Amino acid sequence: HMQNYLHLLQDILDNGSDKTDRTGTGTRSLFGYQLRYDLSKGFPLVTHLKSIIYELLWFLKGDTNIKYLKDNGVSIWDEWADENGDLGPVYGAQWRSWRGADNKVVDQISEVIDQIKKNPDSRRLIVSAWNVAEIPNMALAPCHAMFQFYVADGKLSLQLYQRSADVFLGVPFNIASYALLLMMVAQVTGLQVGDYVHSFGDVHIYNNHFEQVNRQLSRDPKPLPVMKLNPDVKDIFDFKFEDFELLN
Amino acid sequence: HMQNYLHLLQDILDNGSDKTDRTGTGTRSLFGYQLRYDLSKGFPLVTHLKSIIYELLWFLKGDTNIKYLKDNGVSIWDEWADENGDLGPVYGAQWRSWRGADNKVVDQISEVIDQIKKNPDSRRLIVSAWNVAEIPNMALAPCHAMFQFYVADGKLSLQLYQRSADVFLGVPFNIASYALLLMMVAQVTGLQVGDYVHSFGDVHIYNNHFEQVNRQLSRDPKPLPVMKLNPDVKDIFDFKFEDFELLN
Repeated sequence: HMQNYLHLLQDILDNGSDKTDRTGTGTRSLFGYQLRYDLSKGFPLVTHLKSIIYELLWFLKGDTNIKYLKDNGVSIWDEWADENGDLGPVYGAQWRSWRGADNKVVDQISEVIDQIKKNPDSRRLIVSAWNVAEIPNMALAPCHAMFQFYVADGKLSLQLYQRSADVFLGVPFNIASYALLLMMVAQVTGLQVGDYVHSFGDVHIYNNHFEQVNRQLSRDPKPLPVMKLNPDVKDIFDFKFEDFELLN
Repeated sequence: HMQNYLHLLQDILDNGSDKTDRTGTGTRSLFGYQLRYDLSKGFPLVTHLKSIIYELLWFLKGDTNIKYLKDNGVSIWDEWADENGDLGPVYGAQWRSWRGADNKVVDQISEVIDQIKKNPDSRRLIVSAWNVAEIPNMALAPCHAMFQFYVADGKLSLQLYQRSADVFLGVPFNIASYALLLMMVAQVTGLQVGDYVHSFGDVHIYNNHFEQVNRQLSRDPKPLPVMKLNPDVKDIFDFKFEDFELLN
């Protein structure tokens, strides 16, 4: 199942380096790690899905104001928005509207999907959120810095580079988010689903969570659920919340 | 030594997927891989160094015209330059002068070194070459898309994300280049050297090189050499070619 994720938890506990924030909050961390999941063998999520789905739909709309999330009962970005609900040019703005010099704007999602379809052997099927000149305008710097697709033998793969990860609290959500994006893009490009690859820079566990982590490490692993998408969706921008069902 | 690199070669040979370019040139490829080297155990380069060093010095100057390389006997970028020797805003221009909207320019090398020194626990010590809006002006899209530093227990680590790699012909050069950058930055920030981590998207071997790869796989491994830098260099922009000596 997700034994590789459990191995990452144990590695940080056994071998990670201890650090302390200015606020006195301790973490233990490693640097450089890689996980992968064959998505034909199940969806890599243990047990919430509503926040994952709406955040992805929000990204794909190009929206960086939290109103869409709040109107769908999703509060995960509330703490970072200004009084108008704005976050600055975070993920959605870079995915759909990367802003450069000379009024250049790039819809990276539309470009990369067109290239998967027309040039599947491309070795540069990349979307980046790390827009250096715009990061000071963002509520926070992108944790999910860039990702890359790959096509082989009719199967679409995706690799994420994540600069920093709370392995206990954040990584389960992070894995599910980009694995689901892979399933969505595979469907609308007519490909079967391949591997989801998750590469990490800093990986950390908070010292206050060591007890909870040790308990999850000793839990019996369950089978992975199955994620079923509405097969009628043929456009990456045409997904809706009810098009997703997680089973078993 | 570098058995992990040999394992990568064998994995592609055994399990990679075969593809054909428009020109009929075949490759075998995998997607998603990660290598790492503890740089205190030796420099990860088998046997050239002159091109590696001058290319890095060129990058750090912010130069994207090949004249500096040609004047130092280095021809590795000749095939991509225009008639004036220009490559457009490739690595050196993004490292030292990332161009965004509203006349925003960012010296990413100076920023990241200042942050290693002043904020070593930072989880966003990142340099990116993937300047989406400027890639059409480049002679080719960056193979080395971004990299990230990390500090723990007085040791500096670096991770590279490489979107595409010729594992037989290019990767030995690629590893040496960014491992050497780590040693240079560690020295001028007063830190000991930690791990070099190399993450890959597409990894490929050309079918025409299978015989050569199999022969290198059966070769007896030698000890790693030692890279010695002039300890008097305290500024990342103050290195010269004679400041490097590879020993043993």
